Amino acid sequence: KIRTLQGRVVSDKMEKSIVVAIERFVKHPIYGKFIKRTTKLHVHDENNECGIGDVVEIRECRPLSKTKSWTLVRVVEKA
Amino acid sequence: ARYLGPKLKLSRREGTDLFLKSGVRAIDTKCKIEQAPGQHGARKPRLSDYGVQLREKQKVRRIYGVLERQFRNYYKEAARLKGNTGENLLALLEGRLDNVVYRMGFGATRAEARQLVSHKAIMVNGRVVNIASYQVSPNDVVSIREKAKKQSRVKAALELAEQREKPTWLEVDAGKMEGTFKRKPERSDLSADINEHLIVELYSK
Amino acid sequence: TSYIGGEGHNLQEHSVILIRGGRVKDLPGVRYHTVRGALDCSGVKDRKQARSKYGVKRPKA
Amino acid sequence: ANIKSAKKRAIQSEKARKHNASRRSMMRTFIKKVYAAIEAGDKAAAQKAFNEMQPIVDRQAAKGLIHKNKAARHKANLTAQINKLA
Amino acid sequence: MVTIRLARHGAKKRPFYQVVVADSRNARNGRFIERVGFFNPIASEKEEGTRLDLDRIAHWVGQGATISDRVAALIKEVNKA
RNA sequence: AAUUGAAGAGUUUGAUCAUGGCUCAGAUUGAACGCUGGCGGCAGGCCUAACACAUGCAAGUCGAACGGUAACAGGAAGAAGCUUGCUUCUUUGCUGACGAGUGGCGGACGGGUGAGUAAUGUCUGGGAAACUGCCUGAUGGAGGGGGAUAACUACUGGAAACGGUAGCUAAUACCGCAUAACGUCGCAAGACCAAAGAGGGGGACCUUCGGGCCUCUUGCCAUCGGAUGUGCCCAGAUGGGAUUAGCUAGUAGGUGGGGUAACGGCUCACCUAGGCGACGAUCCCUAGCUGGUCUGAGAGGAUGACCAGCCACACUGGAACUGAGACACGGUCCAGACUCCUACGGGAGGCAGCAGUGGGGAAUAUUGCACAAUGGGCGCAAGCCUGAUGCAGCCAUGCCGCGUGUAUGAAGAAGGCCUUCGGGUUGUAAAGUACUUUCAGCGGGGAGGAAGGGAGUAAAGUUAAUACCUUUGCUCAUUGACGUUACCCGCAGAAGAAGCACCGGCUAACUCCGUGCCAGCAGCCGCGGUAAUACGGAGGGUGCAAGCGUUAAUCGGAAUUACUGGGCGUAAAGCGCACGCAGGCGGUUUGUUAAGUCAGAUGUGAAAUCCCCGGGCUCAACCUGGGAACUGCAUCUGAUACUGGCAA
Ligand SMILES: [Mg+2]
Ligand SMILES: [Mg+2]
Ligand SMILES: [Mg+2]
Ligand SMILES: [Mg+2]
Ligand SMILES: [Mg+2]
Ligand SMILES: [Mg+2]
Ligand SMILES: [Mg+2]
Ligand SMILES: [Mg+2]
Ligand SMILES: [Mg+2]
Ligand SMILES: [Mg+2]
Ligand SMILES: [Mg+2]
Ligand SMILES: [Mg+2]
Ligand SMILES: [Mg+2]
Ligand SMILES: [Mg+2]
Ligand SMILES: [Mg+2]
Ligand SMILES: [Mg+2]
Ligand SMILES: [Mg+2]
Ligand SMILES: [Mg+2]
Ligand SMILES: [Mg+2]
Ligand SMILES: [Mg+2]
Ligand SMILES: [Mg+2]
Ligand SMILES: [Mg+2]
Ligand SMILES: [Mg+2]
Ligand SMILES: [Mg+2]
Repeated sequence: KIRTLQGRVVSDKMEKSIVVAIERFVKHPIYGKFIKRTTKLHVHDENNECGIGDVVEIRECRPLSKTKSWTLVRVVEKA
Repeated sequence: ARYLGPKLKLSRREGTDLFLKSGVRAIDTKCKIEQAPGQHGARKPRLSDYGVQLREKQKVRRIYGVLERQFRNYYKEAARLKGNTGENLLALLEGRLDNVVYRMGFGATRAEARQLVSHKAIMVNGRVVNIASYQVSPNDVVSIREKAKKQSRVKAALELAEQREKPTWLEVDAGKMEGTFKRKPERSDLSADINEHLIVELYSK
Repeated sequence: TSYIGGEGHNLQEHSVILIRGGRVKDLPGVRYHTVRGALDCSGVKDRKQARSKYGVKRPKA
Repeated sequence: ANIKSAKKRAIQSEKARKHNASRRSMMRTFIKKVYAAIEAGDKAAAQKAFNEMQPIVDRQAAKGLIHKNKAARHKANLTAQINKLA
Repeated sequence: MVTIRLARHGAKKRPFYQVVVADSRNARNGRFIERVGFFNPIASEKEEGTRLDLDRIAHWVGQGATISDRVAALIKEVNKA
């Protein structure tokens, strides 16, 4: 199986692209609490179908634009 | 690097003999051991806990002729070694080549044994060692070189040693002038007036 | 502003001195001493104890 | 310079720069001829210019003036131009 | 070329070379790829004064690594034994 | 086995509790300064001006690519002698070789510095759209020509630097032509793309005696694959400030063209109006990053000197050229500031390479020796170069070790100080006696760092071929700067070798005299006004010791930023009170998921350093072998109680 991630779309204004917010669950180094941290990845989107607020599953690939190295694989759900 | 001062002042300070003289005669007729040295000797000294710890450290150091930096290295090594730190420190102190020579009786005092060691009159396992702080390991055969077997120092030292207690963990000869260092001496075997947890606490301070 | 220790100095104006830290308590704001015996701040005349603190060479035995 | 090897290398670098500039200008001239053939619209002229060009860029790639990747880039780009031209 | 050579460590007057497979451009005591053994020139007798990892050295030679002169002598002597 | 480790004290008050700061006791340093200073080992030594540089050296090599002969050796002839050829002398590149030149490789490494750089860098993990000289394996091919141009010759410009014109010559210099493929392009048909020879020996046959001809070594050129190196992308982490809140116009995306070795707004045109930011964007101030180092019980905190990995820079600001690799420390070009030469037209240079000079500063070293070793460049090789590196020089800068004597020795000697004047202390201390000689001084002997390489042979292969050559052994004579090395023996004699701080409490160690809130001490409490254990001197004592203190700096103590590990009624501290988005947290049962979580495995987490078990320097410092550790991260396989999601 190939490495991948799964996140939530926050913007689809880009043409043939989406912005995906991926939340990770990191234990704080000092205080030991498990804090939410969210990374925003510009995800390539051929066809352009994903909407704002859907759970999409993405994979790293070669660079595609200035800030787009990730791309879709499948849409987990529609929202 | 060596305390080249009067010796009995140290014994007078600590209130007890440190064997800094040969032992041909009792030290009472050589110094007022009951009285601390100096103008204010009869003064009754109320010592603090730090006073107690400091004097204990000094006493043992003066006995073996060790200076503070070297003794601190001994303490660090004893703490590092497994087991009881105080007994490890005492064992490391006993392992010193000058002390081994003293115990085996080739020196009337530890200063005499130290000069014998430093003048290449002592061999270990056959090789000449002139390091007064060489660590003697188990089973070593501390010897006297042939060109130094004829010194009246060694004789007088042997007949002075014979009238004291014989260290169990050693085997000495007066003819061949060798000694097997059977084992490491134990805190139980050594003199029980030395209270080394005072040194331990002091260096933990 | 620098304190000058010792028993009497010989520092006139324009003297080239070497100063070190360590304030003087009873003096307002004086936060430095002058190292005796350094460049011009010559040693105290006729000391016998703590000569190294006042730049006095060992008197002959 | 101030080292004999540096001086000799400077002379050699200048001479090689002149030679390589000559060859590079020739290669660019032929590629530009091809490109003008496409952008003027003609197809047979474009293909003929491409056929004249291709040995030049391949020979220069072989000699090291450029890289075989660069030669392939020019070749593929111009061939796609010809075939889309019609 | 990747070379198998001696990086000198130890102290003054007492060398102690480590046989390392490294790029020939790096510094002598600098970046290496693998440590394949050691050599003590003042090795006292009874102690293993020279140890080479001949399987790894052969691996590197097969990969094309060149062998320094002193390392070649050490390999000859060790495989002679 | 890879650890076993955690101290408090003073000070607010008439006194006591508590809160709370301030201060001291410890460890350490790239240290400086004061006093003092015997030896050795190992290490370290411009932290400031990335300020300016006199001077010498720090990158060359190859005649086995080439023309050639400037010099040397000088063999023949010829010079031409009585030396009958050891006369300078003339010719011959004839030979060994080799200045200068073409050409190949190196100069992009090694070495220095931390100015810039707060994330276009670094660390960790993961990738794809990639080049990679020398090295290596396999597959192949190495045919045939052409025109040059240095060198040199002649003329000639310039003060010089530096050229210019005409003529000639060689190549493994350069360019065609032939030949292509599993190579490029193309769907395919098909089209297209390279090369360089040199050296050693040899029969027989050719022989213009060049040489052909035959084998051998090596080099050349496609192409594919390995290894190393490098380029590129993503994620997390990587300082302070919010009294810096909005920033962005190729800006974000798309398409198409161009460009790179390679993906890419890398660049351009057009079309969309986006992109980032309260999980801190933008701006501002400092700053190289890491392994690690210091401290700490630990968590942490501070810092990243030496050593090693990465990056960046090379007088300042820019550019590209050659090159496999640079936008290049000792290369080019341009501009600029300095400095120097000039014939006034013009030129030259760049120590943050080693050493060194000036200056700055509290402060940091020799204008040394050698390529013997390790490594590097070139070379088939010898060998040449190497201020890398190995050593040595100066410095107590640090760590470690050793010595300055050992004992016996009361006449408790004198002297000194205190005295209650009776004595006590200095003090077995000295003197005296006997003994030893480490280290330093002198003399004698003497490891190891030395492997290789040179000559010849034996074998072995090769090949007609004992010939070369390539291995492998074999005997020979050698290769060490350090270096009068480490070390060992002998000498003569205690002989050449102890100081610094402190003594009111904290804090180990106490009395006289001088001074009289003065002189002064001081880290805090404080001390000093005529009996000062606190100032200064003396005796005595304490601590440490070739060091000892002061200062600077960090952590500790400080639970005094409290995650481990604090508080908020009155000591500082609950918003005046509510509502409430984001955010934090979430009652109870079943099912499912496996994110968190846990377990196991795999890959990495460089080496060194720390730690454990050992080994070697006479021990230690130091150097090493092996382990452990590197708390991490990425997958994979399980558990799924608890949290999370999902559905009831
Ligand atoms: Mg010492
Ligand atoms: Mg120039
Ligand atoms: Mg500097
Ligand atoms: Mg350069
Ligand atoms: Mg060529
Ligand atoms: Mg800076
Ligand atoms: Mg703590
Ligand atoms: Mg400069
Ligand atoms: Mg190029
Ligand atoms: Mg460089
Ligand atoms: Mg330079
Ligand atoms: Mg310099
Ligand atoms: Mg100055
Ligand atoms: Mg030798
Ligand atoms: Mg006290
Ligand atoms: Mg008085
Ligand atoms: Mg704390
Ligand atoms: Mg509190
Ligand atoms: Mg109040
Ligand atoms: Mg209050
Ligand atoms: Mg309230
Ligand atoms: Mg719940
Ligand atoms: Mg490690
Ligand atoms: Mg649940």
